[PDB]
Amino acid sequence: DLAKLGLKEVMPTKINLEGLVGDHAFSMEGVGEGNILEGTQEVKISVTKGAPLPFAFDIVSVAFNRAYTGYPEEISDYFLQSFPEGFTYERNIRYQDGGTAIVKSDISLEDGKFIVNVDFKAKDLRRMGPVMQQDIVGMQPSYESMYTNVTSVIGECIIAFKLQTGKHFTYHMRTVYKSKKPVETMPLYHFIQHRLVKTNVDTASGYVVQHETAIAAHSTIKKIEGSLP
Amino acid sequence: MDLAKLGLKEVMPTKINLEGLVGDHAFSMEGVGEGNILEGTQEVKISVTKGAPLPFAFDIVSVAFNRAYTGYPEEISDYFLQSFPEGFTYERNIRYQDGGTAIVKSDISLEDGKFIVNVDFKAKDLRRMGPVMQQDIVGMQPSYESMYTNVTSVIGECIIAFKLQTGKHFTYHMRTVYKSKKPVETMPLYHFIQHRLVKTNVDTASGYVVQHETAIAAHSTIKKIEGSLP
Amino acid sequence: TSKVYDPEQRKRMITGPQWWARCKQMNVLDSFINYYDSEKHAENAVIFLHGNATSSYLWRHVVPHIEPVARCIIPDLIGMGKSGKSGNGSYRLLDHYKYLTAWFELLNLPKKIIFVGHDWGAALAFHYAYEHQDRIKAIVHMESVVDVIESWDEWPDIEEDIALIKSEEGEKMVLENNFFVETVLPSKIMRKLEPEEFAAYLEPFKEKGEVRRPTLSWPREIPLVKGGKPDVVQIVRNYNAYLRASDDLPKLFIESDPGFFSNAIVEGAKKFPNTEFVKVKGLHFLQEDAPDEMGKYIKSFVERVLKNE
Amino acid sequence: KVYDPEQRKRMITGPQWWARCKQMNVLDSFINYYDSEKHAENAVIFLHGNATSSYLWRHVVPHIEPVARCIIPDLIGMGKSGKSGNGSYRLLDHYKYLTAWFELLNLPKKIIFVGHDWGAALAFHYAYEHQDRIKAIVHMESVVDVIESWDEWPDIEEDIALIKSEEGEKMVLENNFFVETVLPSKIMRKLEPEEFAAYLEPFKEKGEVRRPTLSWPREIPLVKGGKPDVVQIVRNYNAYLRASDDLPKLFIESDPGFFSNAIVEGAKKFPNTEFVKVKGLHFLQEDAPDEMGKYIKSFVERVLKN
Repeated sequence: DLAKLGLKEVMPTKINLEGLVGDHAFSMEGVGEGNILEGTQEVKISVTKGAPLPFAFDIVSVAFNRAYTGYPEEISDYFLQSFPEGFTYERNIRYQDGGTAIVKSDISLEDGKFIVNVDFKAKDLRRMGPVMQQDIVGMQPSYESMYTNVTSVIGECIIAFKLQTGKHFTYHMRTVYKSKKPVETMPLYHFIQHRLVKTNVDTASGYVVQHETAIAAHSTIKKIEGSLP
Repeated sequence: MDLAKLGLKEVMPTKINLEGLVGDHAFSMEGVGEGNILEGTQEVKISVTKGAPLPFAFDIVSVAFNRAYTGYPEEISDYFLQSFPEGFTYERNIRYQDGGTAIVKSDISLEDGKFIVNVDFKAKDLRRMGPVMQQDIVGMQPSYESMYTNVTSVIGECIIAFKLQTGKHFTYHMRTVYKSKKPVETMPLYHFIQHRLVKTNVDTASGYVVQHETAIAAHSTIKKIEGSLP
Repeated sequence: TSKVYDPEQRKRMITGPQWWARCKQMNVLDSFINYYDSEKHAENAVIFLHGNATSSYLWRHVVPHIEPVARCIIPDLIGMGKSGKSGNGSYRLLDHYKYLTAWFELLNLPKKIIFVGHDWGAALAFHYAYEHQDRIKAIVHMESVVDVIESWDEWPDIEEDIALIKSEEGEKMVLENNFFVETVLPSKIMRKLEPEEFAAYLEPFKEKGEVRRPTLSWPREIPLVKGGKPDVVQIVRNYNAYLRASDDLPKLFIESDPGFFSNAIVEGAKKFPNTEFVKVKGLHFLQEDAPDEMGKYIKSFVERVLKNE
Repeated sequence: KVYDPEQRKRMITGPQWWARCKQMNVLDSFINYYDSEKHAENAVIFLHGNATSSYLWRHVVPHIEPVARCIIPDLIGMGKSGKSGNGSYRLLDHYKYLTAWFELLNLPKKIIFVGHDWGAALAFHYAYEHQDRIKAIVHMESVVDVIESWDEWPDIEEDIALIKSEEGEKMVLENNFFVETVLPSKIMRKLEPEEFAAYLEPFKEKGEVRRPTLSWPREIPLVKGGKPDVVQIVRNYNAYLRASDDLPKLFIESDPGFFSNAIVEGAKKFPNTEFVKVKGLHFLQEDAPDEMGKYIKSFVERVLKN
């Protein structure tokens, strides 16, 4: 029962990002909606300070809420159980370039609105890398492994930037999600399949608009009857 | 895929020879098995032939015991089956979530209708209280390997989750570069290979392992919004 | 856990009945204690003390190396091995200590005894060292109960397991499912035990129920300063303090590499003066993985102890 | 490809720039070029590269005018300039029209050159053939030397191979590869609409009019497969610049840039080079125009004081 959590199936959301890439400080904001039972969302991101960006925008795409995840009945939704109070996450990104990024974010609930406040910090970005070169067209779909560690959930992911040369450039992302309150049941090992795309970007607008679909599921390969594990 | 002719039939046998070194423990392993190169299933019996018993968790050498055993649909290019009759090679870098590292260099050739695989496995900086040194690992959970093309090579990248006796999990990041021995006509687009590697014939009899891998290649199942980037 | 056999272990395997046929038994209080005795060279006596889940069988391949140097005595703790059961069915640390001291008094031991302790068997020794400080010549220990546990930072992930054991659940974890015998013991040994070797450990706890109590009562004595048994905690603190002031008493610590508890206890073992350090490759039950190296280390340590008169 | 704008109402539209430019008959065509006229005792000539025009320097040159006369041409077949008589736009054709245009400006005895991309190559060749007439050279994202390997270069090997093939002529002559995609991609900010309109205007129609943007990359001086004559030209002027101990130079590296990482090592074997760097990719003028202009101004001042 969603109403008990203080949530409705369709939730608006506002996000404020404070970021520092290299020695460039910036601040962005996002406005969007989404479906927390089915797992869709669309956010309109604009740069409030630091414009223009001397790097690829898509690095902060994952920084712009796992509440928008379609969890089936046979898998417990750790993020929906985490409300009304909300949940936080600490996220570490290692680009195959060798550069790093840290993303710490708080997701709270205010007047039927997901208030997300996120801090982004990247460094050691390679000069000839796709992030500095801005060769990135967008993100490909991904599979984030989710498992339980005591009272928290851990997701690990390989994100792939598609480049205008057709090549790809990956980064390894590990996120520790922590609910603010305890929850009744922790999930078994599973996956969240993601597809994040840029929808209306073709307009000569000064804002990006991204849409993410995320659906949780177990493996679709049958475990041989009595195998290990 | 037209098996005509990479020198292969649908069901292929395979022998694997691994030379390994964990920290400074030198060991040798031999795998014997068979699989289906069109549906993506394989079963291998792995024996230790030198350096037994092992001071580490055995499961770290499981992904070293052949992407020819992959189920590729018609709408995605099968680089690995295209690589034959000569075969392919791969270089594999593993970074464990606690600190350890591992290099895996393997050569998959084809002789007399069988897959002859020669593997070199080396590990270092494994944490003393880590689940590999403590042998806390029950096995490998299913995984999803992102595959894409890089000119003439194909890069696969995945995370692997060891389930432990705790019920907790321990991950390691695996990046593999697959190089065909000769040029192939079609290099694939970005896709995934879903793996499930399990340990069968549990018994408690034996001092060997029997592992079965199912590998199904596919694109995403989420529909791409029309007009979306990329 | 996929473990492999030692290919050269079958040719010298000592089965359960083979080991038990080499052992004597003596009445101790209202029960009896089965034990092994090498008899010869009774001028010195080195006593091997096994820990939880095991028995004197644990030392079967370690003790030969030391036998030509001193008389070695290896008992089965009360309610464990082929020993007798405890009179009142209780198997706390002091319950073992009672029968252990009464058995000590019936062996014609030298005035200063050498002890080789493993797991809780070390605690016993340590306790007997704190209460009879003039009766101790040298102390050997490994994977031992050294000092109390105030934090889990260096310990294996056993906090939730301990919380389950000290709970009601532990009753069915141990008594009805034989946790330490069928799960902890084989998983904390690098090599795969021969079937007869594991049968030797399973035989004393082959049937379900109350006879498995010593394997459930031992972990519930864990000296956690928060949640542990207060009297056991005070005992451990007492003999830890006494061991810290032991510049006089020779010691040898055999570190298991990577081991189980050794990483979390080797620092505390460093705070014991006059402690030689050696290392062998194994997990918790290091005897089953490096018995001969252990035996030679301990033999030479005993010899060097018995030359500095 | 995303990008976002900056600040708008200091903009110089296309027509605004062109209504300030002059024109002059040169050979069998004409050259369009901006001229600041004042302080004619020195001349700083600004040479744009591929896909661009004199418009590229619009926000750069206001810094250098109070100390010297700055002349900025649209290369032949580009910008508002006329077309080449034979319709060809290789390096030597641009050089022919440019050196003929040089005679009609009543320039000084010594000229300062500010070159970008292929305009830097034009300046370098003119310096090799007129070694005494050069007072100073400022270059950026330049054709510094021949290309022996692709190691530090951006991933453009397959792009260049396609352009040199017959694929280039539907790549650019029909879909305007260098104007519609490369030019916005190599600018850190999002160009205001009329700013991009100014760049697209000369090539807003499909066909041979976009040929100058196809022939420039086919000139790329690779030791393997590159046009042997252009490789000879580049070898010659690179050796000359390596030997030019007395020629003051200024290199404006772009951070992270596009070619700068691959070309600094070579641009650098030239003596008497003052090294500065500004934020941007390839077309660094649209990202750091004022800083670049201040650098060039102080460099020209220091050159004129000694």
